[PDB]
Amino acid sequence: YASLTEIEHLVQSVCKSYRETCQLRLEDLLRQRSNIFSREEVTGYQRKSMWEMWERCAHHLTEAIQYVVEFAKRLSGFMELCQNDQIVLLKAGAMEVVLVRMCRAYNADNRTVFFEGKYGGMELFRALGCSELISSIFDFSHSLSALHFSEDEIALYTALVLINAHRPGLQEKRKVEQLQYNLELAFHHHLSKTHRQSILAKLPPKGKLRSLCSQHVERLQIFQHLHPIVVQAAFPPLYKELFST
Amino acid sequence: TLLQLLLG
Ligand SMILES: CC(C)CCC[C@@H](C)[C@H]1CC[C@H]2[C@@H]3CC=C4C[C@@H](OS(=O)(=O)O)CC[C@]4(C)[C@H]3CC[C@]12C
Repeated sequence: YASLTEIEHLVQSVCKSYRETCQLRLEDLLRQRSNIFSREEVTGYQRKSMWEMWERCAHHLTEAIQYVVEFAKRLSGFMELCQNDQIVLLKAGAMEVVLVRMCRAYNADNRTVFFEGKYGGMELFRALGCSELISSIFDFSHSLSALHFSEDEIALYTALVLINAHRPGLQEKRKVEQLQYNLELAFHHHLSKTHRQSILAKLPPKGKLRSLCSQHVERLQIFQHLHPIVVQAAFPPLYKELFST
Repeated sequence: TLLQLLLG
């Protein structure tokens, strides 16, 4: 039964954890908006071998995930859960957090994402050979940009994305339910203070984030089967642990 | 596992 002071402390603790574990400054991301990949640079990315592009993307994705792990470690209550349940929440939720965090690096006006120094459209990622997944991800980020999240809101939202009591294989499900509820309290508390509770009904259905993650695992299966050596030799071992079957 | 290692 967390008091109003406990809830207010949980809000500040969540927003601090988030500020400290972002790979990119929001000030830089908006500064680089005019910096967009040229028609020649896009063609270069499109003419990369599949293995090279996958390798690059898997590296950058793993990097972002390392920041998500750090976010989890500083998240109030996460380290209080048992070891097994930390693993489960992170394994299922790491990619989900990154997909949400992506909207900070996403420009709605020209439908571009900040990638390897500049902004580019989903056309950049054609050498991956999974255009349905890429465009799905760009659609998801575009829907989040319509919500006009502030940093504090993303912080509180991504915390709820991570702490999800419905993940299969939780050893102490009830302890997870209690922390999830408190973070919901923290979320609703901050929103109501800012007159922003109207976004709650506009939040993506939880099955959409699972679907994107399922889609990623499947596209890795297609790639790993065609290129098993590349994944074994070059891919970050964390990426293989989290996403490979 | 690697997740275990990163969490201590
Ligand atoms: C084939 C598979 C790898 C598909 C994934 C391809 C794209 C969609 C990935 C690869 C590299 C990824 C970025 C890596 C790194 C970051 C930094 C991160 O910044 S932070 O401030 O939120 O920590 C936001 C997400 C973002 C932009 C990721 C978005 C998503 C991103 C473009």
